This record gives sequence, structure tokens and C-alpha cells, in this order.
Amino acid sequence: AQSVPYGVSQIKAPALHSQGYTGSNVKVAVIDSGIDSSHPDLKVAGGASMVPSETNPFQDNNSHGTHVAGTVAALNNSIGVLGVAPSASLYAVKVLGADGSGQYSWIINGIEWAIANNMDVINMSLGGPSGSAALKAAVDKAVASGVVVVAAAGNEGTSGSSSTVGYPGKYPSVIAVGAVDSSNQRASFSSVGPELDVMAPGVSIQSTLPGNKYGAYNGTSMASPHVAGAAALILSKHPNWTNTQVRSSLENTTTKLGDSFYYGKGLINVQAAAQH
Amino acid sequence: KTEWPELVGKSVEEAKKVILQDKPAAQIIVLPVGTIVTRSYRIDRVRLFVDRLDNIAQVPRVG
Ligand SMILES: [Ca+2]
Ligand code: NA
Repeated sequence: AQSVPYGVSQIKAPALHSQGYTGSNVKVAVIDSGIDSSHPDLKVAGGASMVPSETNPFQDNNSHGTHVAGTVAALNNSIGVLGVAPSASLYAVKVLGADGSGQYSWIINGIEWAIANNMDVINMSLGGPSGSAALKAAVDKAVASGVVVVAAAGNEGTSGSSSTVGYPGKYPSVIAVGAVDSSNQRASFSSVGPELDVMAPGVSIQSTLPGNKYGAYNGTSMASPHVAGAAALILSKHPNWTNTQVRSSLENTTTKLGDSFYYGKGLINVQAAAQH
Repeated sequence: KTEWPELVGKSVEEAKKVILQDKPAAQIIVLPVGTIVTRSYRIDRVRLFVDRLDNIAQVPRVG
């Protein structure tokens, strides 16, 4: 049987599926460790690998990418799970190796490929503690070109009054996403700071895993694809809206939670964002 | 206990001992400083970011 993971209903994606809005024709690049394209509960439309020794983006030797991609777009059928945007066209943009790490130039090259191939949404479930001129340039150009760009805030918890949001989430051009649980409580690991934009479910999230498996994971990596998927739903109902409009509709319709330093504007609500 | 500020520019082995001699089942991974990594949070994992001198450059942290 097919199960709907709790995070997909918490953001209210089912209300949009009920009017026929499921992401059809919206192109989502998952910039990550690749995606297992032979998964029975996934359809991958294209891709490229930037990782010099792992040239197949359709083989995911880590498991991370495939799990992120199932949150965005696991197929609506009679098996496994269901994505936020289950008719989305998923692109595998492999920038991380089997150990889940990559060089900054591989990440940049991934973003560049996403611009060149006209992606509508980019999801980045990844980060580092330092930025760079080339990385800042590349995300600001994706946004200038029209792309909605979403990234994990980071898993560094609190450190007083200091911000713990990593890059590229820390850039103003990027929607930085933190993690809540099924009770709308911030997860202990979730990064904080003025750069934090919104929250989405990040605790015990079931999704697809390589080799026809399913599995629950935690992290701001799992919260980010909820928002990338939400963007794709909004664009399938309003294909005429810009990235500016999509971002502002999500930020203005959240369920408000705590202090913005810990919760950004609050938990996304895609049903409300899509009625704006 | 979730981070080891105290592990500074200590060597590989000093970090491995302290961390294991504090968190027995640690899955420890050594990676270069200046790389990007996934943002999954795994309670078992402690990633160690080193300079070219095999010394800890950044606060090691569970997850
Ligand atoms: Ca399914
Ligand atoms: Na940001």
C-alpha cells in the first residue's frame, strides 16, 4: 500500500493535489549525491554529474540524494510514499561523492548546469561553514535568471546570539529552511540566525532509498525539499508567477511559530501560499 | 555532550581518543577543510575537518 508521510500533510500539499495541482511540467534540480533512477517510486527526467570520478548521476552511492528526491516527488501510485509535488520533473545534478562530500567548484558547476537547462526550482540539501565569491555569484545569478533557490539551513543548533546558518543558505538570495517535528517544535540540531527564512518538517521523515527501500531520516536536508516541492506546486497552479512571487507567497502565509531568530517566519502552508 | 571545542588544533589521534573515550559507537570520518557536505543529522556520526597537517581546524560536532 502507499503511505502519505506526515510532513507532506503538515504542509497541506494534499489540498492542492485534490484540485489537480501536482507539479506537472515543473523542473526541479536536486543538487546532491545523485538519484537512484531505477527506484520503482521515482521518475527521473534527466541529469548530469559534476563529480569527476563518479560520472553517472543516476547512481546514488550515498543514499542522501534519493531520499531528498522522494520528498520532492515520490510518485502517486499504489506503492511506497508520496512526494509534495509528485508530477514534477526531477533532475539529478550530482555534485557529491559516495562519502557525501564535494568540492566548491563541483557545487558551482551544478548550479550553472541548472541555469543552462532552464530549471524552475533548485534544491540544495547541503552546505559548508564558509562562503566564497564564486558560490555567491552563482546562486545570485540563478535567482536573477528566474530560478527559485532553496537550501538546508544547517544542523548546528544554537551558540548564544551567534548565527549558525551555513552557506549557501546564509545568502539573502537563498530560502534557508530549518526543521520542525510533527508538533511544530524546532528540532534541537536546527540552525538559527537572522538568515533563517522558513521551517518545514525535518524529523523522522520517510522517503525513498536506493535499491527499492524506504527509510526515515532527520536533518534540515529533509526540511528543504518540502519547500522546493511547495514551490513546484505553486508554479503548477500559477505558471505565470516569477520566483519573487513564489518566494513571497510562501513567506507571507506561514503558520507563525516562535521568535524569528529560531523559527524564521514559521511553518510553510502551501494551500494558503497558492491562494494568494 | 554534542561538540568538542576542546579539540582545537589537536592531532587526528587525540581527537579520535577523546571522542571515542566519550562516545563509544562514534562513526568517525576525516574530510578536508573547505568541502561542502550533506545536511542529514545522524546521531552516530562525528565528521572531522582537518588541514593539510592532519590537525582539526573546526569544532567537531555530533551529526
Ligand atoms: Ca508512491
Ligand atoms: Na537566506
